Amino acid sequence: AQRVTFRRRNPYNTRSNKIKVVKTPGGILRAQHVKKLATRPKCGDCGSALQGISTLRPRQYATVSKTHKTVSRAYGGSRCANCVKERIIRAFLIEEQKIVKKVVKEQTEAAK
Amino acid sequence: RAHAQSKREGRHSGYGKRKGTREARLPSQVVWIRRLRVLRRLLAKYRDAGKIDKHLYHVLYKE
Amino acid sequence: AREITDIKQFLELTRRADVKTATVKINKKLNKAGKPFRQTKFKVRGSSSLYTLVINDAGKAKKLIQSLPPTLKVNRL
Amino acid sequence: QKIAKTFTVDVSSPTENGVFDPASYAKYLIDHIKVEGAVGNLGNAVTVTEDGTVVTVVSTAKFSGKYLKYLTKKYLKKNQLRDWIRFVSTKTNEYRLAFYQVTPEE
Amino acid sequence: AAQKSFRIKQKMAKAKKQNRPLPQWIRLRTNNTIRYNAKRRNWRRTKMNI
RNA sequence: AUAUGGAUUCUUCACGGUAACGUAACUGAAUGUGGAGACGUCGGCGCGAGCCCUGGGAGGAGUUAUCUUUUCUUCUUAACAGCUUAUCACCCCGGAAUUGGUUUAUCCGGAGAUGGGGUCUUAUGGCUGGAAGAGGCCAGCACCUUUGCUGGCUCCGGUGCGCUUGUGACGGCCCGUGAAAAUCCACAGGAAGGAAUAGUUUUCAUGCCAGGUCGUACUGAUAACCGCAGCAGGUCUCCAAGGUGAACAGCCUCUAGUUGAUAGAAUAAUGUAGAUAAGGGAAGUCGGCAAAAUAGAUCCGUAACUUCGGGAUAAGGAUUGGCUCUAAGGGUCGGACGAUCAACUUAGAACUGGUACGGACAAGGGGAAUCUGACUGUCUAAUUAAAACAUAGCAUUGCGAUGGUCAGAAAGUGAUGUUGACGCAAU
RNA sequence: UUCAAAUGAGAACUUUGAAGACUGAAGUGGGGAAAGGUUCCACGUCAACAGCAGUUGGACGUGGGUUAGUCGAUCCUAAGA
Ligand SMILES: [Mg+2]
Ligand SMILES: [Mg+2]
Ligand SMILES: [Mg+2]
Ligand SMILES: [Mg+2]
Ligand SMILES: [Mg+2]
Ligand SMILES: [Mg+2]
Ligand SMILES: [Mg+2]
Ligand SMILES: [Mg+2]
Ligand SMILES: [Mg+2]
Ligand SMILES: [Mg+2]
Ligand SMILES: [Mg+2]
Ligand SMILES: [Mg+2]
Ligand SMILES: [Mg+2]
Ligand SMILES: [Mg+2]
Ligand SMILES: [Mg+2]
Ligand SMILES: [Mg+2]
Ligand SMILES: [Mg+2]
Ligand SMILES: [Mg+2]
Ligand SMILES: [Mg+2]
Ligand SMILES: [Zn+2]
Repeated sequence: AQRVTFRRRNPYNTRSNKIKVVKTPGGILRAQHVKKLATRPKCGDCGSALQGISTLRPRQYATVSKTHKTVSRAYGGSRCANCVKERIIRAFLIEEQKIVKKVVKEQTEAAK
Repeated sequence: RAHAQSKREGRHSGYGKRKGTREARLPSQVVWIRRLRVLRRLLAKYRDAGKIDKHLYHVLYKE
Repeated sequence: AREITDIKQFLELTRRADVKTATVKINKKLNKAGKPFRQTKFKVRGSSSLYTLVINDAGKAKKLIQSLPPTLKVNRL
Repeated sequence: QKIAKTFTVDVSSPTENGVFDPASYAKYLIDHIKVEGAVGNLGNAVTVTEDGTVVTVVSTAKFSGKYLKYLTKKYLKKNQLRDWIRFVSTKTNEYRLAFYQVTPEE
Repeated sequence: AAQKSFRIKQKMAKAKKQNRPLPQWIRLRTNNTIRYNAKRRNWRRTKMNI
């Protein structure tokens, strides 16, 4: 039955003007402005959410330690484990194929 | 409170008291969701307890 | 505000350089919905945070009050 | 379960001023305290005693200070003392009868 | 408006300080021809137009 | 700006886990890369918060002619911090037809399902600190005191297709696929720098200093704005209780807020606004104009025509109160069932009042045809809402960029054009 | 809309108490945006204004009142200039 008001001078229901109702130690209801929820960081190769990375607004990442923003692996953070594995496999196999093709081309030049 | 107690006992629920449609008073989709959840809960309980096997469970799930 | 549970850590906090004031608060509570008992909260006022140590033993609380440093300004009750 | 609860009422001020009857009040409580929905069913459950200044009700079956206050106010209304005497609580389960604020006539 | 600019607030302050009747000692001066404030402004009669 | 503690190093720039990955830390210049900022609408389902409803107990108030263990009311917990908490997603083992798992909604699996064990995001919730010392509800002190002061309680539960709102995983839709930038972080790379009786690390903790300028009252409207006014007009948005009832409808109520608009005395005619009427039932009138009749919900039943989607609530019939019962529809735990808990839907049967039972409120009149415009939509603000305009579909014409259709006084000028015949332009 | 008291030279219209009603949470409630600019509040006070009245007032006279590292502007860019 207790009705509430905006605590700021914006009277419209915009994306930055969202409120929730909270009961205070004074025994009354009051509005409380809620910030926009954070979005999980995404992988650079597949676009999926990154496991083990904290979910914060972009300015808030400057306030936390390096543990909350990385994982202990190559490309930890920016890329996910499956994509890192796939690019490792691709790198090794393509380098081996390049060596094979160079040897084959040298043999073909010699025989031709 | 007295009127609510009478309604819980079953009074004042006749055709002369109904003013919305049957769907408006109680959604048939809500009824179906309750019933199907009950059936799936029972089938899962029987399969996990071992009272039925998985092939019979699959057939009864489809039915 | 932070809660501390290590007694040695509490003593180090009381002897920290920036620490000047502490508060002793007494509460009357019930243990497992039984007989009344006495709870003592020691609150050390740091520069950034206020540290609270909660002791449910009256004798240990009295011993800790006796063991508090003398230059620390203690506000009782 | 059935732990005995004791409620005390202090009628000393109206009794000394001579507008109250502790024996009549105790008899009214005996006659009108309900157990399991009926009056006169106080068999080995509720005991009401009085000694001229204190009325004691010891109960083991669903008795509350709110009910005791309700019955005392009913008795006060029946004796037409509702506008002058009220039922106050001093501590838990101990109560008294007090006169309302009266200015001297002068 | 509540959230106003300083230029507007300064003009409002000047108008507030101008809002007054004549001092009584003006009327006692020799050869005084000023008998009332002919430029008096009220909030519900003439709008300031910014 | 900086110091101490912590951490790391004689294997210099950490260890652990098969892995997903974890942590109090654990150097990093040029350059490149990635992410966040950063995004439509609708529908159902899940979860949270506030509100709604309700029980025991401790206080206060009201009623008490009769009755009511009664009716109302207080019993609260912010930002921030620590631990913990999840749908989705991912990792290890394993190798599936008698195909299995599974949502309200039918998708997934040898590109590795079911199953067992784990990892992570912390929306969100719980415990504790903040914090009872606050706030709330009561009782008791002396007084001309414009002055002071003491005691108690503030606890434990329950419920749901409930309302509002936030959010998650989804599904539907498009010839519509539904912002940018400041800013922040991370990765790749390793120019370099750095220890033995001594170094490193200010992305770990603690300690020190600072944060300027302008706005901030109040109304926001049947009297603070505009309409020459203290004008029945106009003017964007947030919060939102109980009953009846499908319902933010109508009617009544709690919190809060008003009681404003020149008044008094009589009750003629004529009016403005609202009603009733014997018998007949459109005989009135240019014309059924206006009123009346209908109306909610349940059941039976429903024609021509048709683009097969509709027509349709077609039409035409029966019922509706109260009371006392009966039957059906579930959850949580245990090994044919038992214990316990709880909600509102439907159907049926007796009895009973009646001149009335959607008892006020609320709320389609229906049908047979003709002309006309396909439909939804739009305009003459202040006399015309239509057959007028638009529309989708159809058709014709111009143009391959040194171009078509247009613009500019001119220009090293411009629109289509971030365009290219499935396009643009003119009809 | 009504009764009583107070104030006042004067009360249908001011104040307090006692009553009857209304808005009925899509309000006649609690806040704001645009706009207004002191209308906010106190004291004093009735010539003119409040289409009656007036001791009352958004009227008249004299003053008081708007405090930010965290709410906004300030910064960024949008169609555009
Ligand atoms: Mg419904
Ligand atoms: Mg359906
Ligand atoms: Mg303000
Ligand atoms: Mg305001
Ligand atoms: Mg105006
Ligand atoms: Mg004008
Ligand atoms: Mg007639
Ligand atoms: Mg005729
Ligand atoms: Mg005729
Ligand atoms: Mg028809
Ligand atoms: Mg048309
Ligand atoms: Mg017109
Ligand atoms: Mg017209
Ligand atoms: Mg046309
Ligand atoms: Mg009304
Ligand atoms: Mg009303
Ligand atoms: Mg006048
Ligand atoms: Mg005023
Ligand atoms: Mg003034
Ligand atoms: Zn990836």
